[PDB]
Amino acid sequence: YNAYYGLGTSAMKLGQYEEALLYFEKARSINPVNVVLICCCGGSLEKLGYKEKALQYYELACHLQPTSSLSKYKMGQLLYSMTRYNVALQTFEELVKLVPDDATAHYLLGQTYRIVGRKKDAIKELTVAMNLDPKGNQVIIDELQKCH
Amino acid sequence: MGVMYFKKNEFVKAKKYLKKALEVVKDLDPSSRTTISIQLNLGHTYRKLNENEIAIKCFRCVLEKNDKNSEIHCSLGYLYLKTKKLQKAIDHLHKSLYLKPNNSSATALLKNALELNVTL
Amino acid sequence: GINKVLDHLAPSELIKPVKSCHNKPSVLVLDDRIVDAATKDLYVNGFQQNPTPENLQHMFHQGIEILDSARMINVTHLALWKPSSFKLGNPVDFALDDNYDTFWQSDGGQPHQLDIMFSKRMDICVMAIFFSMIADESYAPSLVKVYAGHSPSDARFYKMLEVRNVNGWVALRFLDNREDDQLLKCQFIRLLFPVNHENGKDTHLRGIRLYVPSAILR
Amino acid sequence: MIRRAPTTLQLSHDDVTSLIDDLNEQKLKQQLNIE
Repeated sequence: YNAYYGLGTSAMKLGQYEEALLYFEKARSINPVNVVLICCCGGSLEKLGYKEKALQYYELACHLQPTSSLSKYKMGQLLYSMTRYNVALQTFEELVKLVPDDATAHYLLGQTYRIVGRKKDAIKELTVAMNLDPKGNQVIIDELQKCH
Repeated sequence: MGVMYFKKNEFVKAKKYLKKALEVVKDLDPSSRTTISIQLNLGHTYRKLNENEIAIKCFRCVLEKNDKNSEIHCSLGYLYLKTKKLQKAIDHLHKSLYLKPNNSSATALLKNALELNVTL
Repeated sequence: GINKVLDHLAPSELIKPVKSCHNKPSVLVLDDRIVDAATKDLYVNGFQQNPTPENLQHMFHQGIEILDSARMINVTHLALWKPSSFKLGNPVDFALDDNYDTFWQSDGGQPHQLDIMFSKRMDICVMAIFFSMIADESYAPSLVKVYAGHSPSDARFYKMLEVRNVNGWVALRFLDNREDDQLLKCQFIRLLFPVNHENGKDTHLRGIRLYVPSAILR
Repeated sequence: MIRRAPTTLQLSHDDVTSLIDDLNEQKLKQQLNIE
């Protein structure tokens, strides 16, 4: 299955999304129990345009592994793309509970809070993000100005 | 005679002459690059005769006597993909790719076999 | 319809306003001591004693990152290059390697030529050159003329660049040729370095780049 | 005497292309049937 995953990634980086998906389904078939393979297959599917099937595969992945940071990250990104922020809120809440020391989680959590409209939550999370890391603070500064 | 009747698009008599050739050489000398040609040509006639089982058997036998043969593995992939034995088809095709990476038809064959397997 | 499309193809009286061009070749100012909005657009590293070479390397890397930070496509490796002459020490690879330490050097006639041949019609938008006045004063490029064309046959003058003190990346976007597109559409670009600073002989080229628009298992 | 090496049949490109094509319409057959 490592060769199948590599073929899928090699097809993915060149833009042949359908060929990459063809490789990823075989990689999943070889080893049904996986998380990163399922996430990559769902990403390929949403690249094709099948958002519902990608959601179903992601749900199967999270059911198989209830503790998977990357699967929840992709859940949140897809729900943000699909304007499903009502459940995306709890997805990022659980994610930031899982990872407390990563500034990227705070950034996305504060951004989602601002999109919902909780100004206090947005400013608190963005302040935490500036305190944790100044490397990506340029986007954080703009997020403050827009929220304020 | 079998090869030339094959080339003349008259397969039925080519098979009988090649069958006679196989039965003459069957008892003696399995090795020495003669029986190899006999089974390969006979298997080719079956694959062109549209009867596949004995062709697969003969190709398996000659493969047992000689493993480094890209054409043999390509023919095995052909015959296995003609039937629905996709796993043997892809295995023998990957073996052919391993023996010779730059095969023209083999790449398209692998693509088609993989697509059929995924859709299955 | 036939007559009107010919008129659109060949506007006789519509185009020519007065026919009073001045015809002198326009000159671009490259100095980095004056702060202006237009110069900041074309000069990236920012206006500033002479920095030490390690500071030059640092600011070289930061300029590369800043230029690549924006939404861009790099096609520097998607074209054929043929300089006027080598010197057998360093080909143009060290010019295109995005490394300050390594560089390309020509050796031959005084009007040095650098040829950029394209394979397909690519619309270049930002032209990037790195200069080092203090690090390479002997071989510093003092006078630059950038040409344009669809072929070696129809190469024509586009712009002038006079160098006084530029120790950093230089961004050169093109707007005079096409105001609507704000980019250049050619297949043939050649550069000339007819003279160097303090009456130099040869010329290096620290950096060069071309800009166009458009977790795992081991 | 020097016996000639017997000639060996070769798997041509044309017949394998014909078979791969036939397989493509073969898989294309039931995809609309499934729909």
